[PDB]
Amino acid sequence: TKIKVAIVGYGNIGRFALEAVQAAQDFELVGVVRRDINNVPEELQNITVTNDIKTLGDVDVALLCSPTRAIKELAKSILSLGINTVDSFDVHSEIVSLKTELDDVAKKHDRVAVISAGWDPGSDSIVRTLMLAMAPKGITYTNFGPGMSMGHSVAAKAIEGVKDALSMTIPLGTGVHRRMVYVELEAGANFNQVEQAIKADSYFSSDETHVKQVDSVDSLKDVGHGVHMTHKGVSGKTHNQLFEYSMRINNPALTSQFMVSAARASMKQRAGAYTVIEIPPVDFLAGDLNTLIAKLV
Amino acid sequence: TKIKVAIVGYGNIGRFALEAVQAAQDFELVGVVRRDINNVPEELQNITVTNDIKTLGDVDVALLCSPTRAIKELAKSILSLGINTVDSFDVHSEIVSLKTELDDVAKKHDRVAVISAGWDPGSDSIVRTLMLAMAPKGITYTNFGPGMSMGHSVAAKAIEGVKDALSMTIPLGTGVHRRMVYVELEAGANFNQVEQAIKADSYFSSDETHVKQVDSVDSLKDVGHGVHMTHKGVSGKTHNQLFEYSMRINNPALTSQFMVSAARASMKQRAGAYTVIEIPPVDFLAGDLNTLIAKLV
Amino acid sequence: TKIKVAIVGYGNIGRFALEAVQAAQDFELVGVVRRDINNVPEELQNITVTNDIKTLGDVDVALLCSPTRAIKELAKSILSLGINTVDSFDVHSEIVSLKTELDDVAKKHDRVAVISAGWDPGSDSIVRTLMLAMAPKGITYTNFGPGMSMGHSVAAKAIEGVKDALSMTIPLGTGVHRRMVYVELEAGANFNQVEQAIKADSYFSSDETHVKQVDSVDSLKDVGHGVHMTHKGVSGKTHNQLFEYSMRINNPALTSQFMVSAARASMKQRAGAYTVIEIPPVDFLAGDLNTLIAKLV
Amino acid sequence: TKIKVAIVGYGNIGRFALEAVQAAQDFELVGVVRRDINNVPEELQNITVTNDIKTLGDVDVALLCSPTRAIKELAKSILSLGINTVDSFDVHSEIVSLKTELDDVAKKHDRVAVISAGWDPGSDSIVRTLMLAMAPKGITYTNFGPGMSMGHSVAAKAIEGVKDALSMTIPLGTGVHRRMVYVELEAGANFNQVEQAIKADSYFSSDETHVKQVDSVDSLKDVGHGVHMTHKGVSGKTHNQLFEYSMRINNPALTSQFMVSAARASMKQRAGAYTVIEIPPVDFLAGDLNTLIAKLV
Amino acid sequence: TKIKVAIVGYGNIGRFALEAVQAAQDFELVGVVRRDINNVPEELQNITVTNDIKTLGDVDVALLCSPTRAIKELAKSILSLGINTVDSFDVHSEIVSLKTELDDVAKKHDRVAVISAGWDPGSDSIVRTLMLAMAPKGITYTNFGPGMSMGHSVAAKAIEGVKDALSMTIPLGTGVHRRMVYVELEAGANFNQVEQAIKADSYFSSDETHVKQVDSVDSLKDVGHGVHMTHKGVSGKTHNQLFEYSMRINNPALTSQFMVSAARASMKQRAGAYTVIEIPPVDFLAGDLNTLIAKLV
Amino acid sequence: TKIKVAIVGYGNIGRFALEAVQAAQDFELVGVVRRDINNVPEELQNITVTNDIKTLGDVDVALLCSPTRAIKELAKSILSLGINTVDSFDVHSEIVSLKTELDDVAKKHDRVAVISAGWDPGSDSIVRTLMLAMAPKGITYTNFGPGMSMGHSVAAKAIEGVKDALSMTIPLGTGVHRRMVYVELEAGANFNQVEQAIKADSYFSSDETHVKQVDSVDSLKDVGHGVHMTHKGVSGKTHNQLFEYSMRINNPALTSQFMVSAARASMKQRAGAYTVIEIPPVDFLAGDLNTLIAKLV
Repeated sequence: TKIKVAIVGYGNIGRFALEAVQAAQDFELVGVVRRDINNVPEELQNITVTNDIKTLGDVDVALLCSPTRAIKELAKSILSLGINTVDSFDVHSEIVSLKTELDDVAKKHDRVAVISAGWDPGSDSIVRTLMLAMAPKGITYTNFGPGMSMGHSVAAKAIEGVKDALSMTIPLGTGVHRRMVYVELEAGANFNQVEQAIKADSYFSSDETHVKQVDSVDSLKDVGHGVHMTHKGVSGKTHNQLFEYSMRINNPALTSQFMVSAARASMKQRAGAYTVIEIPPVDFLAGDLNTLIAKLV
Repeated sequence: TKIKVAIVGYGNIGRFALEAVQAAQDFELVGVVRRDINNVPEELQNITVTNDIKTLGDVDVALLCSPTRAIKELAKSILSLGINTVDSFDVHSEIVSLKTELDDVAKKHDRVAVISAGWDPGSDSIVRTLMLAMAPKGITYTNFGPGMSMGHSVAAKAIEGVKDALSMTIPLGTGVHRRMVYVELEAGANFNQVEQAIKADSYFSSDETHVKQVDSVDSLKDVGHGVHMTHKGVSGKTHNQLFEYSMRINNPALTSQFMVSAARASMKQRAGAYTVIEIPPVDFLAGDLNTLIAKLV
Repeated sequence: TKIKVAIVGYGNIGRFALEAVQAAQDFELVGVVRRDINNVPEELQNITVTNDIKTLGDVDVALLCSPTRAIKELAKSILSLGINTVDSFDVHSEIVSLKTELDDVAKKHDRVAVISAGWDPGSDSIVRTLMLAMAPKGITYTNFGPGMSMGHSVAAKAIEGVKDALSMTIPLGTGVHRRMVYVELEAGANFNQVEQAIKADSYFSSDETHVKQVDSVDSLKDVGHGVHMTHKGVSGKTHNQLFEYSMRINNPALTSQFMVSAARASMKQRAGAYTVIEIPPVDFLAGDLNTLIAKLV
Repeated sequence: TKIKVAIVGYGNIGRFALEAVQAAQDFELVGVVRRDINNVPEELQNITVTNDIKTLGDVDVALLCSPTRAIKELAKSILSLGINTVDSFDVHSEIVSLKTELDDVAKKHDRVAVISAGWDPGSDSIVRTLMLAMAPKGITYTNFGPGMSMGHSVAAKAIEGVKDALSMTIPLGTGVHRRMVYVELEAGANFNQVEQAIKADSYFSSDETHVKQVDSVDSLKDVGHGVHMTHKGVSGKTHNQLFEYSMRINNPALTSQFMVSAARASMKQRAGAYTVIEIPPVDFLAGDLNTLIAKLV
Repeated sequence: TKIKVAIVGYGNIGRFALEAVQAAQDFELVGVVRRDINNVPEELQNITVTNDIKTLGDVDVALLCSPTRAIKELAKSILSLGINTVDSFDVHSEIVSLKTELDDVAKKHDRVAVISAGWDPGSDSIVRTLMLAMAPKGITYTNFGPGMSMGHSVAAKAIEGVKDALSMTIPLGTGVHRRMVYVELEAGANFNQVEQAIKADSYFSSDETHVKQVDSVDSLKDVGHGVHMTHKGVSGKTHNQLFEYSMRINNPALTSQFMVSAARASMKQRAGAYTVIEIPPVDFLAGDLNTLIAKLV
Repeated sequence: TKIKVAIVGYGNIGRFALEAVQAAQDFELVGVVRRDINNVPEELQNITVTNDIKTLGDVDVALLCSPTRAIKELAKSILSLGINTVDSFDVHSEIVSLKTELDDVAKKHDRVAVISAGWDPGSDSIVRTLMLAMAPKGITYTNFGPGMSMGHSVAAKAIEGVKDALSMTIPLGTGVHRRMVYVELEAGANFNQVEQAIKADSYFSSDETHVKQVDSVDSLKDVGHGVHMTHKGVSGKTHNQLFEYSMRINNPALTSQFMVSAARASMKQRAGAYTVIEIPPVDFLAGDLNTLIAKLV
């Protein structure tokens, strides 16, 4: 009766995925799959680590904790072995494509793929859906942070004169963002050139961007993040319906936990690929349906 | 292709249900069913009003806008004619019973019943479910108001010395409520007897309750309401995950609009009875799946 | 004893003015005056609609619900028939002119004109006045929205490549505004030309302006609006006196309701033209002076 | 052209009244009237201090800064000398009586009395009036503090075992108040007797009351105060209109400043007695009408 | 140059103390001291664990992570071996006693004891001190939670009919607390007896207390906590100075981290015992004095 | 036993310093030192005013209330007479220099200098220090205002066409500031030249700057100010620790009061110069150590 889960990849969300699986009484961790099996941090000392998911035996579902660019090929491979897949694929514009690619393969092998099951895309996606169900006309805004942006950190690091970089995302409302960029300069680089180059880069040129030089970028890092979603709109013909959702959260802890909840849900769907807005919300939860209904509805 | 809807009952939510149906391009109002067809307010002048749903022809789904005590018998009758039912049945402790009673009948007649599809139970139920999917351990609180409580207004009206009454629900946090009761006294009643009797009544004795005498209770009435839900808990093994949902809304406008969204969803489920936490959230929405996914996920 | 009111014009605020008049027990609706009497929406089926105010008989006061540019000529004409006028004339820089023009005419015909009696100008004007009465030195800021700006919507619609447009006003504090513009493009228009042209237009060039392309501008529309006023200043010689006023409101509902309250006040003033800061606030209210004083002061 | 003002009484608001008069360019301080002329604090060294208002010559208006119980007799006496009166008479239930008593006398001597012109009653009274003008149906709440309550401090001091006392008013919403009472005990008094007696006293028995013993009550004193007013109600037939007013203020500084603004207004009214909701708000302000209209409306 | 630290006791704060020591580059963990050395959780696999601090060699300072009742005897013993002590001793009324007991012993052995170095007592104590330095007159309130209270959980567990219990502390302002108690009942216990007994117990009888029965108390547990401190008072002779401090934090993570900061500070004081308000704040920090001054002041 | 204090300089903070000294029971004002002894405002009528500190006899400590540029030379002179010095020297980048210059001189003459003891630098500096003690990794932001900036007012006044100017500092979060500049134009100056010149000046070119023309700049002035500090970071290895500090305060009242608290602390330090993060916080307070510990810790 226990849901047998493999963790594929072990980035930041990998360690938190392990924690989420161990905490879930209804899940059995059958092991971790990574390219370098000899890098073993403290928490993987007593955990089966392989470079081939087949060595873990019977596996119901795989949490894909791999880089964005690897998710598609990785999910097809694991669906093709008759294992379910959950990912947190974060590229909004490409989610419809990923769904159709994986739907073909999931259906051929009678398995379920749940895609883009982080907090955004993921949880937040369900809240945005609920807001249109409550008031279909009007405007929704999603406001991120304060939190780190990996994408923007990389983009700033990859400029001439920048040894290391940290980009913070700051919410200014109505989906508008301020970017606070902290840079370690390469010995002998010119600050004003680096600053102008970061501000002019395609990742930053749309947005109010500030750049400050620092000694250590690492001591600024915190995986705390957050969201403030607003909806102002019309229920039927009644205007000025106001809805708001906020959270102050640990980024990878939430991403990994929602992926585990999605993996649980994956076991109760007809073969195919699904965004989290296509899953009944109660399917994300452990326990007896009627106890859950009595507690929640 | 248009979803053909009948409104059964026409209380407060009835008028707002009519507005929600008219506003929905994908819905066709095939008429209103009520016991007194000769009470016709301005908005029902050009609307078909019958005392028998059979006279409305082909009807896909019925919005049950009737008193709580009538919902069960009413839903079985309409499911038995081969029509779907949506209600906002608001008695939390009885939802599991209602679901099983209606599931039998819905399945015999190959129809769908969506029950308890207001904002609480309803929308709020989905948010509470999402909070356990994001952080299964910890505490959720649901804080109502300020808004009118019909139940508590009735309970106070039904006491000796009280001509009319209005009970306000005031949120004090962690699910604790203050009740502000405004009373019109019957000519010659004793205030302090009425006050003590209201405070001692079973509907008020658990709660901080204040009673003030007024001339006109009607001029205090406003159908505005609201909720503040909090969840503080654990994602995997990471503590102090903080989530919050708020809305300031028109009560019947939201209740009726969510019922219309639920009616839309009813057309896409396998025969049976469902709480709204058992429906994929995107099924509540009008439009092309892939356009919705691109917009929301 | 009942205040006999005509509604002249029937734009957006027209429908809400009708609602406000019907709700007021001390007001009798003697009819609606409009240029096209054959456009009759559901709510005007049983309402007298004429193109000549003289056909409505004895009329104490007219609510001018007409375009800004028409208000002056319209008010002089109706004052000249011996009827009071209330408008929500919204051009701040021209209010002193309008007052003097109408004061001449109101005094000749022994009638009262109340001008600029919306929420801004209107209600907000009284709050700004009270803030100087409480602390004459210091700074007041008035922060609008989120809400639709008709002026800015029109200005964006009236550009090459723009089929339809919606401009949102977003408050950023200290009277500074962000403008979120949503555009429907004419078949074959170039987005980046339209975007730059909107941002460079005189209505938007002072302000942080964002432009997004959409399918349907209508589904974003909501007549919800709001204000946050701050005053920080000196009472006598005591500094750091902090005052704040907020509202989240239905825009036309409030505008029309304040106009009805102003019409009530118009019946108790000496002949002339008045801004709402020149009227005793209690004159806006129905009821017995002493009951009102006991309730409010 | 300068408004000639006498200050009668010199309690706490007396010192602040002097500051407000000196700061107002349009006011000339013609002196201070008090029973003990030989108690002269630093600020009254160069100020004319008399026990008879007649010695101050031509006086347009008197600020009555005397105890509540003295205001009525004091105002009649000064109106009878042909001088205007402003007070901050704070007993809400008695304001209609005070108005009629003073109206008789003000009219006989062709003078103006403005009564109950503090912040509550006073400023707050105008905001409550405006809220009914904007939305006549619904509920208003006025929430005080945190701030000192003189009434409640006295009531606690006047109990057996209490040398000195300070009562704080704490807002809990919907007009419900918590009272934090700090007591200095008389040498040899029993705490639990004093505590129960304070909690059972008529001034405290309606309200959640806490009592803590302290060494020095004086070091806790701060004349900071505040208000949060809410209105939730109906504009015309549109529900869930939300309005809010807040201030964090110096109590006597605001009381005295509003009294000076009221004194300015007193010079522009027809003979009689007035609450501040019966005065046009612009009459409270110094300057040219048209400059004020351009700035405020 | 590295500060050599032993962890004595390994309760909840023990695990977090280990994390805080490992994270600090200027600290060297020389081991953990506990009574049961054979209970070894995952994180202590490669950590020296002894029942005698002498086996750890040269130790500069000991973090006392032991029960409250053990701290005094434990600190004297370790000071007597020529090692510094830091504790988070949480009994406010006994801190002056603990300081004098440890001051004698610290001075005899030329060592430093820092006591009551959690967040309250601890960090919060410094903020309360700063508030009197900024405004010596007025009132400070410290508002805890929402968070778990170990003291109150124990007190409720230790009642007849209660298998397990969790007490939540809820802030209601001005230092007033609501207690939400969740109980697992012993097979066959009577709820209403248990409820009344918890509410009447000395730990709960002063406070608004609610009791709810649950299946699993463990799934409600979260070590998140928080504080809201307010100060309203006088700077010199200027009233209504408003100060506020908030945090939403992991309870043991903060307690343990402040203890590590205090241990760092302990190395720079003259022999004796100290509360954290007797230590220069910069002594809590790693780094070069002048770099810290440039960054912070 | 009374701390004997001289006030040197009498700018804005001078008057408030006098108030703070008079209010402190443990301080004796031995006089005021200023260049112009014949400018004597109301409050200095009975106060000894000299141009030579030696005439005031035995003085323990001097509050330097002089311009920034004068503080260094002034402090050396007064330390050299065997008197302690407190200043609020506000140039952050130069604090390490000032400390070393004054440390030499303070040590030669066996006296104490406390520097940069306002609210920023000063109080805020201690809060920023505490935030690193609680969570050493992460980001702190300090957000100022709304309040007047003297520096920015001067910079705008000192431009061609500007008779007078007031610059307001507005917090936009993450240490980013908006500047609202109000200008009185010299008879015949061109607004658009003045506006562009202010916006291009080095004091404003980094920041969002708005310029409005006004009649009287003086009537906008208020010495109210404020701060919002945030810290988001890591306690040990636990992320998303959230800390916040706010105040709404009278600027000079707080600056002067903290300087008096610092002067008190100066009497208990070993000879030298100190920033306020190098002083034990309890040394800022009057009273018995053990009473303070019992009250605060």
